Amino acid sequence: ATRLDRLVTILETGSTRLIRDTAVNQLADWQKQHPEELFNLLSRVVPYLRHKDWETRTTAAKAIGKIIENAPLYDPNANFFRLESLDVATIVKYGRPLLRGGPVDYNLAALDPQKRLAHLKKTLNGRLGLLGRVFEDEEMPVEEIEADDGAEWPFERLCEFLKVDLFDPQWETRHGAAMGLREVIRVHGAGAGRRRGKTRKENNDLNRQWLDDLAYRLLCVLMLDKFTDYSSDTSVAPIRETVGQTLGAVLRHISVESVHAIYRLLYCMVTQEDLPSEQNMWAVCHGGMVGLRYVVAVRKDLLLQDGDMIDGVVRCVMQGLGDIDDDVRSVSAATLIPMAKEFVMMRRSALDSLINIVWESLSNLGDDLSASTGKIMDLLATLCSFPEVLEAMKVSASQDEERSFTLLVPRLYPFLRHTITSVRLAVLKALMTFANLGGETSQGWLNGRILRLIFQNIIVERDQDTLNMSLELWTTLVRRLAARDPAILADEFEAHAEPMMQLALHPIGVPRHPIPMNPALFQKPSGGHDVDGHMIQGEVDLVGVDVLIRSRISAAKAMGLIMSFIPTPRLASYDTAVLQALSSPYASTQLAAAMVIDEYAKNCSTPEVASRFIEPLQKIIDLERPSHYRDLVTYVQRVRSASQQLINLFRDHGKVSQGKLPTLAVVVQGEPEAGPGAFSIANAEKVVNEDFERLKRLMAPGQRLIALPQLNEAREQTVEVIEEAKAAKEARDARIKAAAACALVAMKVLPKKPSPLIKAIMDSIKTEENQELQSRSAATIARLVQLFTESGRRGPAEKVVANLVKFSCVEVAETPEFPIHAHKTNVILSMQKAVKYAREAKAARITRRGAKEALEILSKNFGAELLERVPTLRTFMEEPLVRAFSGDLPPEARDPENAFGQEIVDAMSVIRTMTPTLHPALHPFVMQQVPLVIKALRSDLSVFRYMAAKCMATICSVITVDGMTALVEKVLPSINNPLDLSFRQGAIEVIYHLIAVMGDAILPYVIFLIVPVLGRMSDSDNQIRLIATTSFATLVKLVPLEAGIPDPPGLSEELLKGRDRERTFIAQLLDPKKIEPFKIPVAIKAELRSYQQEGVNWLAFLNKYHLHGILCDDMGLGKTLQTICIVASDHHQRAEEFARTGAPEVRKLPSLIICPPTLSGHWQQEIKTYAPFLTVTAYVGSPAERRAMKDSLDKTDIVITSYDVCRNDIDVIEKYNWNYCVLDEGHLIKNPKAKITLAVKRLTSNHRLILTGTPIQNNVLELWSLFDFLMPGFLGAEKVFLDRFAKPIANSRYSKASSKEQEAGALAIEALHKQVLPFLLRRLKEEVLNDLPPKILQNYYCDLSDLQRKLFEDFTKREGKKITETAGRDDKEAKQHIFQALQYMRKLCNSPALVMKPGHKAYEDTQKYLAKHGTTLEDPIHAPKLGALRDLLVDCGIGVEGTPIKPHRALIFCQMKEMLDMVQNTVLKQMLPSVSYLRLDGSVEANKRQDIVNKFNSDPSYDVLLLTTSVGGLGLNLTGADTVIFVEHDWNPQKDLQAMDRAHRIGQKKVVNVYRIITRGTLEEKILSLQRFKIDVDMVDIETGDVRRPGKKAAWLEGLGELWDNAQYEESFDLDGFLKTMQ
Amino acid sequence: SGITPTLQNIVATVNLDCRLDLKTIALHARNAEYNPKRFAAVIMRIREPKTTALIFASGKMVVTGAKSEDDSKLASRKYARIIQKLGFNAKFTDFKIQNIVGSCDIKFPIRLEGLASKHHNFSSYEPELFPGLIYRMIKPKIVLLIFVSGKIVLTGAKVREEIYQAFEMIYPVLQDFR
DNA sequence: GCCGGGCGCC
DNA sequence: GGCGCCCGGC
Ligand SMILES: Nc1ncnc2c1ncn2[C@@H]1O[C@H](COP(=O)(O)OP(=O)(O)O)[C@@H](O)[C@H]1O
Ligand code: BEF
Ligand SMILES: [Mg+2]
Repeated sequence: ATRLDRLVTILETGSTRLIRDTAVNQLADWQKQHPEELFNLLSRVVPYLRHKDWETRTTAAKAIGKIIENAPLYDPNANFFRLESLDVATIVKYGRPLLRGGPVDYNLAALDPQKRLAHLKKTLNGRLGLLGRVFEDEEMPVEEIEADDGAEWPFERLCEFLKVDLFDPQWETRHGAAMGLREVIRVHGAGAGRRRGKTRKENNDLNRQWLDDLAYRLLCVLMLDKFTDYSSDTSVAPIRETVGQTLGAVLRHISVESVHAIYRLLYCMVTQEDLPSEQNMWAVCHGGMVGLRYVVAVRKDLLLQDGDMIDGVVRCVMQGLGDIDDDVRSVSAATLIPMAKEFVMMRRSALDSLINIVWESLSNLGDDLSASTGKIMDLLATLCSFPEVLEAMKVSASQDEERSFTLLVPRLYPFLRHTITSVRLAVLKALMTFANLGGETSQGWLNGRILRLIFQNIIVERDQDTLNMSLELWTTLVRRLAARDPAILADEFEAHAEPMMQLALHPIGVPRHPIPMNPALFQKPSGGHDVDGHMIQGEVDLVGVDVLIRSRISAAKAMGLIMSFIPTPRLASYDTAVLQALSSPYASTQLAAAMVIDEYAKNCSTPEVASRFIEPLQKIIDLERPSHYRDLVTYVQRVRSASQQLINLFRDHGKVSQGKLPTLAVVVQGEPEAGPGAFSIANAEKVVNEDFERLKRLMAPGQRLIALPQLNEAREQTVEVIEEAKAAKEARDARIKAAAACALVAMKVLPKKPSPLIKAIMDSIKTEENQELQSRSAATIARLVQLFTESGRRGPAEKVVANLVKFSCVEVAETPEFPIHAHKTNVILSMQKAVKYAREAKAARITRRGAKEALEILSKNFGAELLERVPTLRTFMEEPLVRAFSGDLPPEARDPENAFGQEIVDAMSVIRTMTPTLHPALHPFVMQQVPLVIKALRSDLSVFRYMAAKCMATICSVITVDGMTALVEKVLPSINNPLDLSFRQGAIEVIYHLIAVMGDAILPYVIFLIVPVLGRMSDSDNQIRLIATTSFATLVKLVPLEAGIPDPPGLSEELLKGRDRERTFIAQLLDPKKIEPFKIPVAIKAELRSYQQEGVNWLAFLNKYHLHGILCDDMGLGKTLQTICIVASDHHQRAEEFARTGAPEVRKLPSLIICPPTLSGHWQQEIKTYAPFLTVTAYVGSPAERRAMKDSLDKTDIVITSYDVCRNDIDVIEKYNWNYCVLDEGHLIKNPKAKITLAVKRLTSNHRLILTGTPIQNNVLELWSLFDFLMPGFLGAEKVFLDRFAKPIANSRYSKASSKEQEAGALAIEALHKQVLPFLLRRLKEEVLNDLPPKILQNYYCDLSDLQRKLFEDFTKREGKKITETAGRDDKEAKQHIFQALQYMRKLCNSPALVMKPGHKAYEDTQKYLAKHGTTLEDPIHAPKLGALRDLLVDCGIGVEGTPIKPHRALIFCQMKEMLDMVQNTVLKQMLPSVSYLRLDGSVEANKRQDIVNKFNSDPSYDVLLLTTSVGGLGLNLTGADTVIFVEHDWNPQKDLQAMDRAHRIGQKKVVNVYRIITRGTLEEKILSLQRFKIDVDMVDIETGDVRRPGKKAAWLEGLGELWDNAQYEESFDLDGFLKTMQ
Repeated sequence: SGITPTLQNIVATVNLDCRLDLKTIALHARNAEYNPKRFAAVIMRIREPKTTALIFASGKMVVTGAKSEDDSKLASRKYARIIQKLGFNAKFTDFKIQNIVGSCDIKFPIRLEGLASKHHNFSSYEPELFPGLIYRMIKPKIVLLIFVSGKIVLTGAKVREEIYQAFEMIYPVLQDFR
């Protein structure tokens, strides 16, 4: 991959709008800098237009737009459809409707793209319906990139593709084609269809013809397409909306005359003067209306010229507004809005008729569920903004009073309570637009009636948006009425003062005992079938209690507003109505009355006006609250029922004497006018506390012992219910007291003993679950602090500020409690971190929410001087840190029993909670705190480190220019430090929380972050590895689109140079083809091939940045020369540097090359060939010689070592610092525990490098041991790698896995592959070697022998049943029996003589049967493979005629010495003395094997060489051969393939034949293709019918995805967005 | 007695007059999905009263996911209106509630084996098959799924009053068990 | 120059 | 479960 491919991939997958925007911007810049890359970009981005996901499709369209805008415009002078012929009737009568097309027809998808285009182009004329009959697909049998490219318009090929894709059956592809044409035409249309050589006059004709041809297809799609979305209240037709936009796009450039043809065709589609009278009208009319919308929108210049066009578009609009279909009405209403100010100039008659019909479309009620009225009222609001329309209203009034404006406006009132929320919102917005007009127009309808209607629409509305709009409308109405005269407002609202005051103060109740509002108070809109009646009944269970509280507080706001304007002598009715409510028996009535007084005092001009309420308010906080509330009577009745149940339990099972116990009162306190004898919770306390034990005294022995085990539980039930009642009453007391205190604070009274005010407000902040009340209280305390500080009464102010600071730290989930975590050291707290647990967590969340809002409002209120006006907050957030971290930690800071640790933690939490809202003038204070926080980050205690990490995450998140320079200068360079673990742990925690909080804002700084994060994925501490890998996985994704980001504006000069220093490193790491050439300094004695030079550049790249990798080049490409030249160059460079500087880290040290034993000679030979000036020491031989060599190793450049010698002599090999440590044939250390691997991993070395032929056999999970050697812990410790990757992947392979497990496995393996890929270097043989002749891999078949058949049937008939039944077991021993049987079977398959040793099951019968044959066991007639090998030897001329050209020289491979000896004896000596052969297996010492291979390779006298696969199989160059025969085979295909490939490699100059000797039957069948061509590169019920526990949710097993967001339609089809893109 | 349960799902049924050419509903409307080889009906969805409506070829409709009776009626009327818009002769002929599913979180955990073993005639326990006890009432014909965590969800009620009745009738029973 | 052995692995 | 091979011995 390259940067471009990843950047283009970002468009599909991306975090946010911002990342995709950056990707498209950087694609545009990449095109600008390299203009010729235009089509290489478009061929990459265009295929995303067909993508399944809307957002990907839209982003690909935007990417094309931006890319095209940077391309040069086309002007060479610097079969088409004709638009006139379009007969609308035929295209709808005939032709193919375009829908969400059927399943894929794969026979057509298989076509070459150009012939696919040709076939679809043939079918296009049929599908349009020009044939005069409905085209059927059967008539057309089905049976350098298409988007790729000065003689013609460059995008001609792309547009030819998209114009035919525009009719594809799939809806996604039609959307994609429409958007692609939209962008391409929008930018480059003026050059469309031009061609070189022709004159400008003729090129104008060609351009006109081409754009007519395009608009023909766009109209065809407009009328043919019927796909629609009915999710929302108004149906959306996405494809023909997009095609409307594309028609607008072509309309910009198309000649003025052709606009009239387009207009005539759209007008015909809308009027439908000749089409069939059917339901087909709907789609065609809607298409015509969107077309007319874009025609009028983008070509205003045409409408002004002549009257016929404007007359016809308004004719279409007028017809559509009267249409039966609601969607036609909606789009018609929308059609005229863009052109209103253009239309008002038109002849009076058209304007009068339009006003008449748009008003009359509201006179009749539409269908209950028709949402189209909203659009019509938007049209009406826009029309009534222009004075000409109002003058037309005056003209209409002058001849018919019934159509006057002030008497027409009431037609909007019945729609206020409309069933569809969009209609209610549209009505409120339209009425607001009417209010903001000249007072003479509106003074007739602004009256009591509309005020009452809006106020009752402020109470009963549940939807938030309708609520807020209703309250804004109320504000404008009441303010505008007041502006004329306050007496006028008083007179209008006089008659409704009392009913709406009652509705404002109404109680709320409890879920199953609602308190319904009197329906008589609600006035009908008309002046007097889904009803919004749940809210009127006060049904707290169907409408959540928070909604009712919100309605009450909003009604309080409105009533407080209107009370302000009425002159105070006239407020007497309102005053008495609220004062009678402050003492109401309901808690909610008192709360609502307090809020009404609060709002009246608040938005009144001066508190002295509102002061008259002060004593009624103050008495609420001063005096003892009532012991009962009628709202809470349910709780006390439940208490009474439970206590009566306890008494009954005493009477029945305690068997107490009846009549010596209290008869509880029938009526409960708080019931309406209940007398003083009513039951009360105090009596419940008396029962459960005193009477209970009294009855226990009264109960006789023999009853107590059996009665108590029920009476105890009954008592606990009663006492918990009593506590619940008390808690509810206390909550109401707190709420009412808080509301009263807020009302007092609004009136600017400051009592000389403010503790009751402060206590009430704090109790509300600390407790109020309902968000609205808590926010009100928070704003109250925030204002109260300002009042105290301005008055100079600083004492209470500092007390409340300290209490707020205390509250802000209460959420333990965010602010740790120091005394628990104080001892924790060297634990990354970000990883590690009864019902009372959840209850306390919830209460902590509530109180922190309240205090955090209070401090936010404090910051916003005080502005730039908060730290000056409120010193105690400065003390809080500055004194603990300067004490603790100016010098070293005072020893008291570690003590859990000293509060100072919690003071430090609270200081950090206060900084974190204040600084994202702190005014920008106070950021120098936070930056003055940063030096102390970054020192606390290096602190030893885990909790300080964790809090400091979060604090710096937030500080950098809100101070990017200044925080990030401090972080990069004074934190990150310490992260490499090995001496002290706290530094690295702190730094990685900062990066973790920083990546978490900043999200996409880190984009300028990911280069600073990535390299010191990549450096720590191999850290020794486990938690550092976990967090580093987690961060890197989500931080590398942003690297591809970093390079184009402009520099961070404020960043220091040195840091930019540091960025540039390693931007190149990361860019090379991700895409190795960018790696710089490395000029090998030393005089290597052989010239490198091209790919070898590039691989050496890669190895030198790794050596330069201290990474370590796997040179996984395919077998025989010449890895030895690459390795030798890099090793020699490294030795040369470090010797030069040590002479130059004396630095110990570059001092001369020996390198080590570990290889299998047989290659010890090979490596020395290769070194002596290519780099004779390096001394090489062969640390191989008998132990005495190695002991003699024991100390000499330091004094040589390269040490060669066998794996087994490394294992046995690790005690001396481990003692030396080894510089480079090359594992030749590194796949032998795949086992994680095998002894040679446990030995090799102990070696210290500066650079490590594995060489392999094949890295894995079956699965990528085999890589773990290799990377645990190269980079300790890079993929984690074994358990961490297994549970992170291996277990998910393995589990996902089976059909047992659920789809979640399957996709988890796919994600996990992709994560591993992306993590490991940059370090492997893999280049296949055939890609880079062209001189090397091919190889062929034949089979050769020989029939089984008699004895083999006999012994097979015997083994299966005697032991086969037991083995096959053992296959039903899964334990180690069972599959061990299977493996043993298979291994036994193969030995039999080769020859019977291998297995038929004395004492075998078949021995004696075998002896007598051999006597029956009259021959010995060893007769080769019983061993077929020997009988086959002679055939291949002879026909290749080996041993024939014992010219001497000798066309073939062979290798023959065996897995085991017995088979090799059998072959060497029987075939090579008994049958064919003519053959000359050489020996290579374990019988010859490792030092002789190199010599014997050299003898075979140089001397053509010998004909064949015999190999044991274990010995000769790996790496040992034997190029001289040209055929290989495998008489015996391994299970593992990779060893088999490598045994072939060590014959076919560089320097070999003959076509190679590989023969496998195969017996016809048996296990040979299971090994035929392995090596041939595999390179290994709750509430749940059934809805349809009620039953418990469904096992399968049939109709929803897909999950239905999820319902798409409407913002896709709202933001994409916005006409104001479309016109913005013109220029 | 006790603390009232919430509702979570109301399933309502409507009979449309006309036979539906069901595949064309999937072809024309985006908010619809049809896979005859998996399930036999087209699962429409609508956003505002968030619901899914299984529309069968026989004209039957089953609307799910509303949380109020009037909300379910409104949603079903909107679905009938949508099917009328596609061109079929569909009428809102009939409407019945068929299942109101309640749910509540009781504070204390349940000694579930006690309920499984004391009550016989209306209690059943299946520990690994489904972790909750199945309680089958007789008078209100409500099935209660009782979990060890204190979760109770009630089903089979025709109207919410039966849900409240069943909860306040089972609460003084399982109150005897932790 | 030969031998058989115990450790190691599939 | 086998068989391989770096060993110590004659
Ligand atoms: N520059 C080179 N020029 C000529 N031959 C080369 C060159 N590099 C490698 N070779 C040849 O290719 C073979 C080396 O392959 P090798 O490094 O041994 O792969 P492996 O070690 O994996 O078996 C040798 O025949 C060698 O002569
Ligand atoms: F060196 Be390779 F694995 F043949
Ligand atoms: Mg090699």
